[PDB]
Amino acid sequence: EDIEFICKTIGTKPVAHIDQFTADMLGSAELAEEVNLNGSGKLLKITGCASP
Amino acid sequence: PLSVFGDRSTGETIRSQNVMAAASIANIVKSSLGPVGLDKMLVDDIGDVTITNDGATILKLLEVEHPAAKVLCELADLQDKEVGDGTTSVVIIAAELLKNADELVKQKIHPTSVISGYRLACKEAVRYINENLIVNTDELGRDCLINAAKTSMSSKIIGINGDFFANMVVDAVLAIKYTDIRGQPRYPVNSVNILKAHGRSQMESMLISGYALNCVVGSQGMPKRIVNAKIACLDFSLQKTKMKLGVQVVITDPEKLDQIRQRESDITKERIQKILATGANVILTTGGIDDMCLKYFVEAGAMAVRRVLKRDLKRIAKASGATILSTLANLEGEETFEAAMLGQAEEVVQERICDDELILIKNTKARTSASIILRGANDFMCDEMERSLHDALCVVKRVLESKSVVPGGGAVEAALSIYLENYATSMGSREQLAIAEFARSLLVIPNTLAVNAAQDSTDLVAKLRAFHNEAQVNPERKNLKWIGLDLSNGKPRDNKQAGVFEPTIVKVKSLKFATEAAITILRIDDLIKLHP
Amino acid sequence: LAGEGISVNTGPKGVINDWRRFKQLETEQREEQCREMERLIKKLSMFLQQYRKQRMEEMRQQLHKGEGFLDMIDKEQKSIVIMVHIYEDGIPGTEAMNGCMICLAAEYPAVKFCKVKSSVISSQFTRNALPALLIYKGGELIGNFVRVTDQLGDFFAVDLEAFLQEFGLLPEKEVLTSVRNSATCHSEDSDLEID
Ligand SMILES: Nc1ncnc2c1ncn2[C@@H]1O[C@H](COP(=O)(O)OP(=O)(O)O)[C@@H](O)[C@H]1O
Ligand SMILES: [Mg+2]
Repeated sequence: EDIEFICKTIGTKPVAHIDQFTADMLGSAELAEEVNLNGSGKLLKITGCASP
Repeated sequence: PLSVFGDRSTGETIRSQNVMAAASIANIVKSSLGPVGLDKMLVDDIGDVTITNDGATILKLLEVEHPAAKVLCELADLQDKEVGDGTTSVVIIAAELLKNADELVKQKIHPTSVISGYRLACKEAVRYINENLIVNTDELGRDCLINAAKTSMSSKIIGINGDFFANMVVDAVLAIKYTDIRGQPRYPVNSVNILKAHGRSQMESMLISGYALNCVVGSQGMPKRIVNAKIACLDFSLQKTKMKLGVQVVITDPEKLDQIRQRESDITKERIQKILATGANVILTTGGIDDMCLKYFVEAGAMAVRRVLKRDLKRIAKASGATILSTLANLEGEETFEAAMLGQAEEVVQERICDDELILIKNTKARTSASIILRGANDFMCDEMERSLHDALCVVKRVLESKSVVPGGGAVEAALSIYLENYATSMGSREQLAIAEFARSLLVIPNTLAVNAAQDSTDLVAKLRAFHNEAQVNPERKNLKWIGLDLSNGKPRDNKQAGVFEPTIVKVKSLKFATEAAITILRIDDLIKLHP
Repeated sequence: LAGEGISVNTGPKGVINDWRRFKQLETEQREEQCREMERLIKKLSMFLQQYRKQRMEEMRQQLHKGEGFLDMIDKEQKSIVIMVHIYEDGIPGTEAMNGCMICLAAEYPAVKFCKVKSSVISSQFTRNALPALLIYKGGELIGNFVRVTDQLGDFFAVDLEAFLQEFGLLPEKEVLTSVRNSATCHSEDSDLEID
């Protein structure tokens, strides 16, 4: 259910077969990191995207 | 007329009920605050016994029905998670805040004004703590860490044992120190494996200069001591090879059955030979090892341990420099194992601890790790020692991360109460009353500390307030900010001089969490309880 | 006495509160009776021979090293086996199988041996049908054993273990730690170096 949101945000295009997995279907991002919330959990954040 | 299938409470009734629930939760743990506090012994109605002083443990073990009380219980849990210390103090402060706020509301003060006053008082208290009541640890040194650990371990089963346990905790914390990017020294607690075993006295607790495993060798034929260990960490089981679901063996020529059956084990034999050909001495795997590979390792005179915990294996690999190998497959499509994947340690020994044995990995190279073996009189005392040790480790981590500490023994509470009582007169007309009640509510901690010691709480708190008022009024007597409570003799005492310290983050986070909990409970004026 | 066709009105709507007040208790009673009747009436109405390993199993076994009935089975995981025990004080034969279950629990921690009297939970079940080894797995009866004294006697833990294992109901059996190791489980911030 989150594929549409992820593709709209990052700019990636889903790949269903390795034949079509090319560079132009990737979404460039400035930073992708996992941050811990002071011991209350871990959050994966992707901040900064070309053509957001 | 509502025709709602349930019960409804509205007005002063529900507010009084919520305050009653919060006060009851506070009174449950109010007797276990400060060095003169005493532990509680819980029974789980199946014979299980838990003796503890930690507020979070007590509130988690108890089953609570009222939701406003569940709010305080999960508040204590949150304080334990985000700080690790001050778990009872935050609950007590939140309950006192709720009680005084309810008194204000019953005096026909609107709850919104009380909430605004509480927010202003919390913000100004945090600002005053940050600007007036902090001591840098740079000019103190290791003595500051030792004193913080000793203060944390007071009111615990390792209180008088503090002179030794503080050194142990400080060494354990400093052993696991590492610096990440931006050059920030981050201290990763919970990487110190805490192993408990009843037996000798608490003085006999050992701090391992390495890592301690709660597991033994898989076969009695293997040696129980290897000097120059070459640890090989694996994440796959070493058993007879079995084909997956998508592969099925069908035999039409009967001559191939013996070859098939032989290869089924020769695959694992070849894997073991490849692993051992690099000089590996200790082999650790998260999966199981059957008897065949155990005999392979026996003949080579090497360690082999099965069913190792994943976190223990990761810590061992990181400390010794080994690499976890979930599979044997390089980028060439082959199946090989090289010596670059081997970790090193100065000694690996299977030691005996009170009729039971455990594996000690001593002096790992390329990284220093630590573990603590706690010796006690029975299981309950070992559990309480473990909890208190975790509290002390968290306190030391907070002190080493943020280099600011605050005086203990309720000095901060008294200073905040005096400052906020003075400050309330400069803001509003009813938020003035809210801030005054916040200041009065902050006095519950020294009152409880004095009461638990069977001392004259009124006189002691009055003297403390007089000292702090003189400090705040006179600008040439600012050294009285450190005057706290000496519960051994029941007299005011300069706690900074006496070495009673707490991390500033403990006070700040406790105040913020208590303020939010009180605000959340205070917003309710009606309750609908639907029938299940 | 006419005008039976009424189709009534909001009158019953005005009494939905008491209707549901009584209906919740009635439904709870119906659930309790349904869980009771799943066994009652449904089951109440209807030299290798010397076991050379019995002695070794016995000597290794001694190496020790109303609403509740509904609530303890309604909750918790369905993947574990619960062997409910039925007994009444005074009638002989309960103590032997109670001790057998106590011994079995040592070697089978997965099983959830529990005991409950008949009084708290029928007359024909109380007079001469007290000993029942109710085995619950997945919320439904897998073992409905009654009159177990005939095939057991008046028997050690080995007999009960064999009787339960011959029907494939006992989970497969699986060291002594110092006391414990674990203290928590979360993002524990494992060791790193960074250079
Ligand atoms: N040696 C000491 N002298 C005076 N007060 C102390 C001393 N050690 C601790 N205290 C105070 O006792 C209070 C209770 O702390 P404690 O209840 O042990 O922490 P927690 O609330 O996490 O259980 C702390 O606020 C601390 O200021
Ligand atoms: Mg404490």
